[PDB]
Amino acid sequence: ANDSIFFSPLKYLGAEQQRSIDASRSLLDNLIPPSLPQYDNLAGKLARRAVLTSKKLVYVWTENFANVKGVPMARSVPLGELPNVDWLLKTAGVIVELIVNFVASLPASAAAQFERIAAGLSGDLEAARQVHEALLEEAKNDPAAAGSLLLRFTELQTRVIALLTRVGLLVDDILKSASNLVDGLNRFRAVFGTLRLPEVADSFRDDEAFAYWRVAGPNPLLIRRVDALPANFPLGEEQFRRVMGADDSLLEAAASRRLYLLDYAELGKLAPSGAVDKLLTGTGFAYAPIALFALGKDRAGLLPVAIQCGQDPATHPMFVRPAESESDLYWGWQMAKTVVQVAEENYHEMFVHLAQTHLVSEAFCLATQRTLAPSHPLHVLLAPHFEGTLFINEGAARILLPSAGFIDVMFAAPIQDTQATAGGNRLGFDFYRGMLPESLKARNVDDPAALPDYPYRDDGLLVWNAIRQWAADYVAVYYASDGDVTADVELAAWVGEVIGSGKVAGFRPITGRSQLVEVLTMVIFTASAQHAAVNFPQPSMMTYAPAICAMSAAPAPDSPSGKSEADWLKMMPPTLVALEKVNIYHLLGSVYHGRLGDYRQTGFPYAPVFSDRRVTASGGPLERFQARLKEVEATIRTRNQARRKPYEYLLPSRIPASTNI
Ligand SMILES: CCCCCC/C=C\CCCCCCCCCC(=O)OC[C@H](COP(=O)(O)OCCN)OC(=O)CCC/C=C/CCCCCCCC
Ligand SMILES: [Fe+2]
Repeated sequence: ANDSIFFSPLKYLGAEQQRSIDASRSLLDNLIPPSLPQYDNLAGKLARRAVLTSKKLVYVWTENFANVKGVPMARSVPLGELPNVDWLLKTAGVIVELIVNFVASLPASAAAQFERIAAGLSGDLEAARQVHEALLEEAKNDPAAAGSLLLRFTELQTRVIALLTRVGLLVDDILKSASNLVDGLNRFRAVFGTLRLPEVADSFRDDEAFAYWRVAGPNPLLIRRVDALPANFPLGEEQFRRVMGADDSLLEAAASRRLYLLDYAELGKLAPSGAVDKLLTGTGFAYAPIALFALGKDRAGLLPVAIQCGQDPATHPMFVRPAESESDLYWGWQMAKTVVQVAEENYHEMFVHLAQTHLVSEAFCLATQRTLAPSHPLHVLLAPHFEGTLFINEGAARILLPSAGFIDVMFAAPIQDTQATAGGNRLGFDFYRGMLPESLKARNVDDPAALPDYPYRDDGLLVWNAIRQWAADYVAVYYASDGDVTADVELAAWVGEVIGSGKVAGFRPITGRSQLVEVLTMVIFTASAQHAAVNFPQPSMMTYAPAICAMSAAPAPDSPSGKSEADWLKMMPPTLVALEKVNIYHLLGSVYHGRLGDYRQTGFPYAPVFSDRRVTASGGPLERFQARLKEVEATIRTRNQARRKPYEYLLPSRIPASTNI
């Protein structure tokens, strides 16, 4: 029953209007000069306490989010946290391109079901792009009336959101008929279509290339120096010398800091004990192997020495690097290296990428929005580093993590085991122990003289140190002493929410400036640099199934001797896994939205992030950071000229500011 006078506002307020209201209000609230709560006046203190109260209604913690139980998540994505037009157009462009490529590879009869819908999505996307360009053209022609254009930018966001919703329906329909739509490695090339194969497709079988994944691949975090081999990896002196030459020894290589180990023990349930039979993918296997790598005396390149396909040496024979002439050991070796790569996609995707970047930044985004006022300088600094993070994480949980989803198809373990393991790893990830300088130190991979070719370390420290100086300079503008740090009630509440609801292991009270600098560096590096280094290798290193796959269709090799090409081929996944792998990995590594150090809004009007003149001064803190980034960029390009293969993931021009893909 109605119509009541009190229902008068409700008649015309929609989500679109509310997005426009909020966007215009988000430029107005930026005019407020940033201040620490203790330095704000009474009026300022009251307003910020009222905003934070209303922020807690919108940004709500949950540990019961679908498909990610136990992981602190946002109950829902706020209106203002949906991706801006610029992110949506880029992402829709890649997805439409991929759908068009997939449908073109389908037999005409099977393609007939999707070709008309995909071409309509292509025309509509191009029309939406022409609207964005035309809006940008109007803004340049009349900058005074740019504020009045905001409404037409919101209408385009609604348009691209509706287009991506239609894209979502088409994907569902393609996947609903997935199994029915489905050298020996020809099926692995065929899934690409018009897309060119990555560099790995030609180099993967090479022993040096395989070892190089440990230092310049998507997972550069697990490799460690080994001083004495573990009791569960019984590689003997004679076996070592057979690979390393008659004049080398295990004891001297260990003392001369030349021995490096990959141990996948932490995979737990991501490495099932045996066969895992699934409806869509048949019988799947994944592993927790141990692998030994060594540097020669000259330390030229890292070489694979030995592989054990599991934790128990009693049930897992020792596979040793064979000679060009040892024909009878050739295939067993390719199978053992395939076991490491299977373990690698599981460890990289679920821990290094999913748990350690995405799911960590989820917690810091929520804590920032709930406890640091929009006028707080730490909020101003951190908010660009969380752009699109809540949205992309909700997508991982709802789109990638359900039963019969991409991860259920691509990763061997039962889907519940995958969710619980990825989740468990995130809860266990120590904030302080996970810092680049600390990770290098703990693993004894920090010394360039001991291990020269380690691109992630060298390029990573350049970015890490550039960020710490920026954070040190920024903190210094607002905190004149350690007293200002402890007297900050918002920062204190931010710490309390990170430890408590945030469940970030190792996080502790922030009692001073230096500590606040290290915390900020880790938060910013994790959201930007660390995410870029582990996400952007996905198209060039992970799209081709024979080079890496999170599931194998046959058990680990049972013997180093007597294996054949057919035995190794039996490990290759079914076509559906390869199909999903090429499409998801190209998508995830093709969207570069925002850039580290830019500090401008990534959506119209693209206004500066900082209004404080002390931050934005000529030669000031912000300019110095941007200039240091261009120096780091030039240093890396010089290093890549001398490297065996260019490592380009940590080039600052390729680092987005946030985790948004
Ligand atoms: C895999 C391990 C990664 C782990 C890391 C996870 C990190 C976070 C990444 C999260 C990524 C979230 C995934 C989405 C990223 C795109 C951004 C996005 O949010 O997409 C919006 C639309 C709308 O959504 P809606 O709810 O209406 O309907 C979803 C399905 N019921 O979703 C899609 O287009 C489906 C895209 C699925 C991928 C299709 C691939 C191309 C299709 C080509 C042809 C198909 C060939 C089979
Ligand atoms: Fe990512």
